[PDB]
Amino acid sequence: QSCVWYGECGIAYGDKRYNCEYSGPPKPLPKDGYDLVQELCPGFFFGQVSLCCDVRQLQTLKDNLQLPLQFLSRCPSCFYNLLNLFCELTCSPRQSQFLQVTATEDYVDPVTNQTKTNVKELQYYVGQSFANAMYNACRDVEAPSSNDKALGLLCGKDADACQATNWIEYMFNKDNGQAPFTITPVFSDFPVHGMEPMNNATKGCDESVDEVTAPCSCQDCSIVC
Ligand SMILES: *[C@@H]1O[C@H](CO)[C@@H](O[C@@H]2O[C@H](CO)[C@@H](O)[C@H](O)[C@H]2NC(C)=O)[C@H](O)[C@H]1NC(C)=O
Ligand SMILES: *[C@@H]1O[C@H](CO)[C@@H](O)[C@H](O)[C@H]1NC(C)=O
Repeated sequence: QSCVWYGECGIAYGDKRYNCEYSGPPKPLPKDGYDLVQELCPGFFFGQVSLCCDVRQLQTLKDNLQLPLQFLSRCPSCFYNLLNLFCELTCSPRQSQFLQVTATEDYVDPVTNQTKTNVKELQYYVGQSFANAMYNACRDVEAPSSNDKALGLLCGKDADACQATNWIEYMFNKDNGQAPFTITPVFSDFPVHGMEPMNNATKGCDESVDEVTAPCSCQDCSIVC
């Protein structure tokens, strides 16, 4: 297994950071991060918890997920696939199979003056079926106390223009003021020049995420009506 990054490096803009380039194997997560990994990415919470992310990155992921939560929290299945998209990107011990760094710049440690490397941009190979299922689970979610679709607030365009691939492209575009750096998505259910797209299992809005979480309401999910 191999990583493309590990830990945070320099400022991109505002309070947002690039991650540090790293091409070695994943590393067992410190125990002080177990609460975060359980909350955000429980699928990775087993064995040595060897990941391509550190505690800082998990904390940042939690902070960065606030706005999707703002609009999608009422449909746990919809939010769950979105979390997994970000969990795989952030932490997967097999990152190198589906991420390709495309731009870097040097990072200088202000005290030690040792040089590290900011990952400025990368390409993310995302399963076509994954992306379609993620959209499918979220497409009927209403903005809370409204009759408009939640995706019209997370897609950089009205819901009638929002589609699976342009939703993911928008969320990953730093021009949105939220994403710390741009990720360029490539959608395929098939390998591409040796890259194996991320095609994790997904949950529909008519399914329970787990034993303690119900399916989404009829209001947010036309299947259950
Ligand atoms: C993406 O899918 C993989 C494959 O199903 C998940 O990795 C498994 O996670 C389960 C649950 O903890 C473990 O029992 C397995 O041992 C894992 N399998 C392998 C081959 O790694 C992974 O959890 C999913 N990612 C996320 C973010 O949930
Ligand atoms: C998702 O796809 C299913 C068919 O697999 C369909 O019944 C449903 O209309 C779609 N939308 C939602 C919100 O689940």
